[PDB]
Amino acid sequence: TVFRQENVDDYYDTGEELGSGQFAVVKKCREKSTGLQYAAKFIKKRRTKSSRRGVSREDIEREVSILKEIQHPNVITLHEVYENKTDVILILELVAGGELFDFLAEKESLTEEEATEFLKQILNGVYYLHSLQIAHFDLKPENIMLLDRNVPKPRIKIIDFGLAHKIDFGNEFKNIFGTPEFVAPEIVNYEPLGLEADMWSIGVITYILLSGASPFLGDTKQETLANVSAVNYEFEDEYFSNTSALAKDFIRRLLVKDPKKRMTIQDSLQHPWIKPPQFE
Ligand SMILES: c1cnc(N2CCN(c3cc(-c4ccncc4)cnn3)CC2)nc1
Repeated sequence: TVFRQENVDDYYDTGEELGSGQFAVVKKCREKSTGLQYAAKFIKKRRTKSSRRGVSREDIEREVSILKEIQHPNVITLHEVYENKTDVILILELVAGGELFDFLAEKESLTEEEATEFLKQILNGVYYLHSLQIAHFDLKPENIMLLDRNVPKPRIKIIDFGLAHKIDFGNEFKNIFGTPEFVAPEIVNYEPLGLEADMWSIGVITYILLSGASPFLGDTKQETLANVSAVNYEFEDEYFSNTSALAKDFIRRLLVKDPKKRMTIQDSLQHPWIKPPQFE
């Protein structure tokens, strides 16, 4: 599949840089014909078939195909796609209130009510994705953006669909590996992956929201990965002594090694607490 090959600068003016991933740069932009503002994500293409730099065309096309499918309040959406010799340029919905990662660093830790207010929205977005058989595979606070960080109950959108895959057989078996602190044991062990890996990541995010601390983090990436595979985490009294047992129960039912025994997204919404790259 091919994308619009006119120069993106003929249609948009770019501004502030917002983020800078590995093979991607994100800049705020403005469409000339409407005045509306977006985030332009420039993804570097591979320069040869055998090249390690850049993103393969297969991987770019998959990300674009997934983004085109989605429309939900808690997920980023896609406005347009351009390309040239060096980059594919995704014109995405602008989410201007920064990352959940940076919001958390300012608060130290959240109350249970603040945590559930964020978590309910994350769960709603993942329920939508999993309903479409989309596994995100890279859920972490850096990939949760706030629409406006200066309101009592900030609204969020899930971003960064660069690892997302459609799971048409209940599992997939490709080269997929996200950030060590957040990956499930089946990722660490190179086993077939499905929608359950995202539920593990949600358990990690919940632990962090409540404590300010990362449950499996070691001093090196390999140590983190070993901790994940062994389910080597515990609720430290210093952080959790006054956290409700139901919050701990929710986390416990997500941080389960066997993916078949982990809570599904539907389970998580009925849980009583809720119910109303890898190498150094
Ligand atoms: C370490 C450090 N930062 C990160 N980020 C930074 C954020 N990133 C982004 C941001 C956007 C985006 C979309 C719409 N409006 C604003 C921004 C799109 N795509 N990627 C990726 C995750 N990850 C690890």
